[PDB]
Amino acid sequence: LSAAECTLNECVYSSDFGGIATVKYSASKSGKCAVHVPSGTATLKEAAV
Amino acid sequence: KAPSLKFTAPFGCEIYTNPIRAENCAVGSIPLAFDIPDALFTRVSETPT
Repeated sequence: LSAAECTLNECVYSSDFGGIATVKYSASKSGKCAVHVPSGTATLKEAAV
Repeated sequence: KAPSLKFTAPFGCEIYTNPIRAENCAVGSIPLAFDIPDALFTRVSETPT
């Protein structure tokens, strides 16, 4: 990627996956790869987008 | 016969007959209690923003 920006649409600290973050990116190649959070701050739903 | 309560009533009431009742007396205020179930609360991202 290059020049990617993350905004939080929904944010509710519920027990399920209750938060929506829409990452506005600009990619050189169009292909799937993996997202991850290193901390224990958030737990992502899917492994790749 | 001093005139009826239809013409002399304070706050602009409207006295009627077959049940003895007054109408539309603009006085006081009605409080309200809403016990709303949790199903009606739609999430944020299902509405425009």
